Amino acid sequence: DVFLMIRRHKTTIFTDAKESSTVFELKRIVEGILKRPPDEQRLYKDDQLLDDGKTLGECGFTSQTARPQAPATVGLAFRAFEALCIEPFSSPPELP
Amino acid sequence: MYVKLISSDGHEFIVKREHALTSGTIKAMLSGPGQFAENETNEVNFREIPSHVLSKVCMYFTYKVRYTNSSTEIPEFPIAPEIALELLMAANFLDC
Amino acid sequence: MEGLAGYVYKAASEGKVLTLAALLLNRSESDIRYLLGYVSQQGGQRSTPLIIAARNGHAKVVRLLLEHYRVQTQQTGTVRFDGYVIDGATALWCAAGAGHFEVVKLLVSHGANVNHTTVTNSTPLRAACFDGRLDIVKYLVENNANISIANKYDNTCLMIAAYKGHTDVVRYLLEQRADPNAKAHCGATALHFAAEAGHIDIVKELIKWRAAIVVNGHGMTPLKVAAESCKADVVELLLSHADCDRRSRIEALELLGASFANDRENYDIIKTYHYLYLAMLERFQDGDNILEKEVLPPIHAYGNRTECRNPQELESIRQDRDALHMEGLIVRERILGADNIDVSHPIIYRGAVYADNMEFEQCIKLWLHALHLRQKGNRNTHKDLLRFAQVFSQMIHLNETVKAPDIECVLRCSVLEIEQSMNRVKNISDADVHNAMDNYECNLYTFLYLVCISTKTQCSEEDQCKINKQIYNLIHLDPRTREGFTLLHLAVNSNTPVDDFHTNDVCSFPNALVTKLLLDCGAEVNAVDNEGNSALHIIVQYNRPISDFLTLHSIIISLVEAGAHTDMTNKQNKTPLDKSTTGVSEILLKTQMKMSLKCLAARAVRANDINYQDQIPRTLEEFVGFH
Amino acid sequence: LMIAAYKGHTDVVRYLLEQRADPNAKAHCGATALHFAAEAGHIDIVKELIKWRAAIVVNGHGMTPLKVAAESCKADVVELLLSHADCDRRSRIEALELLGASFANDRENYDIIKTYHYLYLAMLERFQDGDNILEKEVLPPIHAYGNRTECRNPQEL
Repeated sequence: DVFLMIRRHKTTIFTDAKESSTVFELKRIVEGILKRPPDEQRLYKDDQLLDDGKTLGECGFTSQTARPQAPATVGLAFRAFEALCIEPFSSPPELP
Repeated sequence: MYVKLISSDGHEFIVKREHALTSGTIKAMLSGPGQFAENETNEVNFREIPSHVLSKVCMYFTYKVRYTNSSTEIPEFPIAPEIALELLMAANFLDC
Repeated sequence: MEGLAGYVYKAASEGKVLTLAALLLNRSESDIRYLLGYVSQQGGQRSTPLIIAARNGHAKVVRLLLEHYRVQTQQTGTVRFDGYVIDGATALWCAAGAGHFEVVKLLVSHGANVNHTTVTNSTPLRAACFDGRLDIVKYLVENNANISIANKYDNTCLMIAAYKGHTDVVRYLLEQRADPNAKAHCGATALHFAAEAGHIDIVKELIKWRAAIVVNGHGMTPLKVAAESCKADVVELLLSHADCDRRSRIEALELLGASFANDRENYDIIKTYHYLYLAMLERFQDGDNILEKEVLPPIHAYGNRTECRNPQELESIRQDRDALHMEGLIVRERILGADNIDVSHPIIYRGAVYADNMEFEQCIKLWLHALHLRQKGNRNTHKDLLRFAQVFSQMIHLNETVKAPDIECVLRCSVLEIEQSMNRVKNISDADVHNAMDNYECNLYTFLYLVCISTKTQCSEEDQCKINKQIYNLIHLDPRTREGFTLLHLAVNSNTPVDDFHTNDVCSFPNALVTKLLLDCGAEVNAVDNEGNSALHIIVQYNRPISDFLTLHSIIISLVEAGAHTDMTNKQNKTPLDKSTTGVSEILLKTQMKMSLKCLAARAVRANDINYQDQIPRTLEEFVGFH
Repeated sequence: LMIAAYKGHTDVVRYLLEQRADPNAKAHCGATALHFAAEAGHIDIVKELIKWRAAIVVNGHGMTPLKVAAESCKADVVELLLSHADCDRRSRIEALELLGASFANDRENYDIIKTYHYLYLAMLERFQDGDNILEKEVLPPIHAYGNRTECRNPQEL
C-alpha cells in the first residue's frame, strides 16, 4: 500500500502499488493512462534502469522510504531512448 | 479517472480523480463547461499557484487519500517554512 | 510611616493614656500630625484611630488627646459595618452612632463638626437618630446645627426615627416645629415609614402635629401602607384623622384582610375572613348610595374566581383556606394596582406555601402573572426567574409533568430579562455596573437551568419548535459574561456555578442535551472567551471523563459535527488537543479530527513565526490567527 | 478500616489513617480494603486510601481493586483507581472493557448506551497507534452466548 511518483520533464504521475505486488501491476496501470507500451516506457529511477519483473528492493524504494509527503522521484524514459531534462519546481519567492 | 492539474509556469501535475476530488474548488472546476468528457485529461489551468505549491497540494491529496480514517494517530505532514504562506493561500483558494 | 500609624491604633483601641503618650512623642512635627490625621485599614475597612476610641467608649484616651494636641474630627471614615461600609462620614458622625454621649461633647468643644456634609450630606444628627439616644440628639441641636437637612432622596431625620423603634427621638423632633409633610423620593411624607413597622406610639405622635394624608407616587395612602404591612394597631389609629370618607374606609379593611391572608410573619386565616366580612358588611349596610366592589376581568392566575360581590358567597368559603387566599389576592391587586413594589410579595408567599404542599400548577400560574407584572414594571426579575428554576427543578425531580406553554413563557421572559440586563449594563457606566453584571450572570444561569429543564421535559413538536426559536433569538443576541463565556461555554464548563438548591440535583453542568440543543438552535461554536478558549477548549478540560463518558462523548461529537475547529488556539497558544489533560478526551478528539490543508499550512505558519501581515486574504488573516 | 470503608464512615477511615493505620493489610479473600471499599463505591474513601498510598494488589480471586470497581458498575471509583500512574495501558483497557461489560447485565445499573460507549472507548484506545498494539486474547466461541467471537475490530462493534 505504497504510493509512488513518476516524474517527466513537465508532467508528473501519482500512482499506487501494493506491498505484496510486483512492477507488473504498476507498469500496467501507468500504461493504461499514458498509452505507452511497457517496453517503450522505462522507470529510470535514481538515474538507473532497474528491472521489468523483479521486486522493489533492487528498484530502491520501500513503503517506509516513500512517504506521502515525500514520495519517490522515479524518472521516465520514453523511446523517441531520450535525454533527461527534468527541471525542478519553481523556487519560492522572497526567502525569509 | 485522472486529473491533469497544471501550474502558472506550465508544470503539469497528474493525480487520480478521487485524489483531487478531496478539494472543493477542484470539484467545482471540473463540474460545468470545464468538464470536457473525453475521458483523457479533464485538465485544470491554474493561473496563480506556482509549481512547488501545487506539488505540495498533490502531496497532500495523496496524504489524505492514505490517511482519512486510519486509526487515530496520523503521521506528520512536514511543511517547509518557505513553502508556507503560499500553501495556505492555495489551500484557502482550493477549499482543501 | 504606616507601621507607626498602626502602633497608636492599638494603644487607642485599649483606651490607655500612658501608652499613647510614649508612641506620639519624641519625634518631629511632620510625622506626628500625619499619625493623628490618617486612617488605618483594619479588617478590610479603613477607620480613624480616634474612631476606635469613640466606638469602644474610650473617652479618657481621646479627651487628653485634645488637651495635648490639636487633632480635628474632620477625618473621613465609614458610617457603620451593618451592610453599608461606605466612606465619606466624618469622625463626629460615628460618635453619635456608637451610643456614647461622653465622647460627643468633647469633640464639639474642640472643632465641632455638627454641620458635616459628606457625599450623602449626612449630618451627625442622622446617626444620633439611628442610635436612639436623646441626650446626643438634644445636645447636637444646641450646637447650632440645622435639623432639616435632606439627602439626595430626602432622608429627613424624622423618617429614620419613625421607621425605627426609637419613639423618644421622633417626639423630640416635632417639638422644635419640624416639617411634617417632608416630600421624599417615593412621595412618603414621614408617615408611610412610620406605619410600616407597627409602631403604635410613633404614628400617634404625628397625629397631634396633624401631618395629614397625601397619596405618594405609587398611589398608596399612609392608611393603605399600614393595611399592607399587616399592622392592625395603626390601621385603626389612622381612621380617627377625621378625613377618611367611605372610598378609603372599607378598602382599608379589604387591604388589611388581604395582607393578613398572605404574609410570612402575620398569617391569620381567622382574621382574614373577619376583616373581609367586616369590609363586606360595611359596603352593604344602608341600601342607598351603595359602593359596590368594582369588577376586574377574570384572571387565570387566581383560579376562576370573580371576587365577592355578596356577603353570602364569602360565608360559603369561610372554612376553605384555599379559597380565602385566592379571593384576597384579587382585591389586593385591585386596590394597589399593578405598579406597587410589594404587590407580588404575597403572591410569592402563597406560591411558596403551595409549593411546600406538593402543589405546583397554582405556583406556576401565580408566579407567571407576578413575573409579567414585575417585568412590565421595569423591575429586576432575575430572582423570579431563579425561583422559576427551582420550582421546575422540584417539578422534574418529583416525577411531575411540566407544562410546555408555561416553560415557553418563562423562557421568553428570561430572554427578555437578558435583553434589559444587557440594556442596563450598556447604559449604567459605574454607578451599579457590578450589581448589574452579577444579576446578569445570575439570570443567564437561570436561563441555562430553564433550558436544561426544557431538555428534561417531554413536550410537543410545536412547543419544542417555539422553545428552539426563543433560544435561537437569545443566542443571536449573544450575551457574554465577565470572562467572555457564551451560552455554549457555560453549558460545557464544569465550573459553571449551579444553584445551592435542588436545581443541582436536576441541572448538572456539563449537559449533553443542553449543548446539543444550543447547536441545533444555532450557536457560535467557535466563539471565544477573554482567554480565547472556545467551546471545544472547555469540554476537553473536563476533569472526570470516565465517570460520565456518556456526556463527554455526546458533547464532543455534537461540537465537532456542528463545525467547531479542532485546531484552535487561545491567548495562551494551546490547542484543544493540548488542553485535553486526560487520556480519554484526547482519544475522542483525535478520532474526530478532520484533516484540512488550510489547518496544517496555517499551523506551520504560526509555528515558524512567518510574517503573514498583508500577504494573505483578510478572511484568511482571522483563520491563521488561531490555526 | 475495612469494615468502616464498607459503609459511609469516611471520617472513621480518615481518623484511622492519620494515626498510622494499615496500608497493606490483606484479609481472608486477600482484600486490602480496596476490594472491600470499591464494592461500596464511596469515592471519598478511595480518595483517602490513594492519598495514604494503600497500593494495588490482586486479592485471593486474582482481581485488582480496579477490576472490583469495574465489576460493580461504579464508574467514579473506576476513574479514580485509573488515575494512579502505574496501572499501565493493558490494565486500563481491560478495566474499561470490564466496566462496559458489567453495564450490559446488571439489575440496578443497566445502560446499554453506556455499555456501547465504554466498549468503544476500550476499543479506540486499543486501535489508536498501529504500533505496539494490544490485540485481544479472544476466547473460542461459547454456545451459551450464541456463537459470537468478541469484537476484534471497531467496525463490527
